[PDB]
Amino acid sequence: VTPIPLPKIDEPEEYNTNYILFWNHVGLELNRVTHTVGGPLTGPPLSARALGMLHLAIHDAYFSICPPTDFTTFLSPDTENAAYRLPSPNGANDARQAVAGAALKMLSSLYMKPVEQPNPNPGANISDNAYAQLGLVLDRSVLEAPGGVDRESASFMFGEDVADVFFALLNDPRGASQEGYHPTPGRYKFDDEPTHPVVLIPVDPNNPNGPKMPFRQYHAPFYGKTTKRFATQSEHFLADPPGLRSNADETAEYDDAVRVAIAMGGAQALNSTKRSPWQTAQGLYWAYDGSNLIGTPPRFYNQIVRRIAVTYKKEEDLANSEVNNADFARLFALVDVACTDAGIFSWKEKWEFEFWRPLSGVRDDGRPDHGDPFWLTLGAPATNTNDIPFKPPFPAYPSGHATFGGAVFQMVRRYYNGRVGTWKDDEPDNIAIDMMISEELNGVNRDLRQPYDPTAPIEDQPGIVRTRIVRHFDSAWELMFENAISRIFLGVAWRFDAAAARDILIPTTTKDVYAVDNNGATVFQNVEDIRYTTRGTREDEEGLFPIGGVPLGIEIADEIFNNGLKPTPPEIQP
Ligand code: VO4
Repeated sequence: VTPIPLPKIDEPEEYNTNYILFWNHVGLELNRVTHTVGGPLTGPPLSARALGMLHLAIHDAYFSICPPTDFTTFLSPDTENAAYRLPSPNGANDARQAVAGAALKMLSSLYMKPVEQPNPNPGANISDNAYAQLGLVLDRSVLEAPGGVDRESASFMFGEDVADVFFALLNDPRGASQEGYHPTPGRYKFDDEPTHPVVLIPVDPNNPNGPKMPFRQYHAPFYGKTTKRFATQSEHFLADPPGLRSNADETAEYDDAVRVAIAMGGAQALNSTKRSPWQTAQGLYWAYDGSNLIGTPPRFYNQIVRRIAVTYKKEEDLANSEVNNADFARLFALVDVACTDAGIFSWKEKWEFEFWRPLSGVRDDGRPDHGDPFWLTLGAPATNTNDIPFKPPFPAYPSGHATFGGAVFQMVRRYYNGRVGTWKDDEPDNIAIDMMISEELNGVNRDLRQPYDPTAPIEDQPGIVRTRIVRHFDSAWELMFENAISRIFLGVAWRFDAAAARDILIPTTTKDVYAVDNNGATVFQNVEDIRYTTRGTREDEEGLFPIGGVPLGIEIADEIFNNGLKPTPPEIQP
């Protein structure tokens, strides 16, 4: 089959001389390729789960052979419960081959055709071409692996065993099932996107030019409540969103939220849009909304973490350093597990409340002086395609991006505290990075004038090229903040989907109403002053709970970290 020409990644090629980074890279390649061909594990929550599984297998394969001192493996060889019993090396002492076996096994089990019956129903929707393209990636990775891959080594085979255990334990074949789900229309209720109410999909994935059929997609409505958590030691909840349940009386907040939504997230040319060109850039920068050759958010977070990892490594040698190998193996397991669980809980809460997206909220508001029945958002960028901006096929509260970011960056903060600088775990850090480029704005990717051609490199395809923007950030606190507000700029998130409006916006004399500048644009607090303290109530539970994605993510990362990356007790699994 003709291999898809993938655009070059903006990252020093030296990174991939390290085998932990290399295998992470392979996972990221599969992420973007599966989103280009429509293969398995697409979408935000499941793509995160795949990386968590990959790094958990790598983590245990490496630390079994090269025992850690300050912590232990995720699973142990002395577990009485077979499902949680980690294989023993028994002579295997080649960590490089152990990691290779684990990585190759896990990725193969995850992305290759589920010949073992699972092909029916679950996988019965992915074309053979999709599997073919994914296989190419895996195949050449074996050939590109630093130091080579010796499939005959005992160490390699051991790694495979490790992967088998994690796969059988954590894989959720029916994770993205939507069978039986249907929206419950009403005020504040999620329903089909007015801009993309239905889509025509081919009856046969293997014949994309043959007959189509109307399809209404709902992204993983049961995943969050039914799936097996990775390392969380409890269930996490958020305050009821403004307008619902115990907070149904929070009308001033909601009304002002509608106001901020129109001004900050509308289409570029609308007269009501007050968002600045720089804010528009911040919005697209963090997108990674499952586009061709780009993938989902977890991919970008890992790209950023890769830079942080190399920028703050203890030893200069990327290739031959056990200090670096252990550091990277540990960091990525923590980060990707935090990301996986953040995906589980953001999705659990998303479908729990089924809060509508700003587009529907503004349009269907119903009040002549509040809504705009013809409003349009900047929307999720339809990169490397000729389709128009959409909005993620799932509820708004909390923001998936915000939760993912909260988890990933709080983990990075907990991990590097006292090493890169010193800070209170709930206050701004100094983990700066520069030369950070998003593939949404890299001077290569673009908005095509015609349908994407997978046999030609993106550069040879007519379209409007995305401006290349090279960024520098002063801290993971900033990354966390900007990743969250980018969704407000795209018009896909309400302000409270990110965090409590009181913690991120500039207040006025009127309660629940926030400051705007001379030209109407919403004013945000300085990153250094932001503290996620404001909590709210839940109708179904006593106590105060976090508001928005960022606080939820922070909470998840702290818990996992504080427990040293320990499996979720099976007793508390769904
Ligand atoms: O994925 V989002 O909920 O941030 O649109």
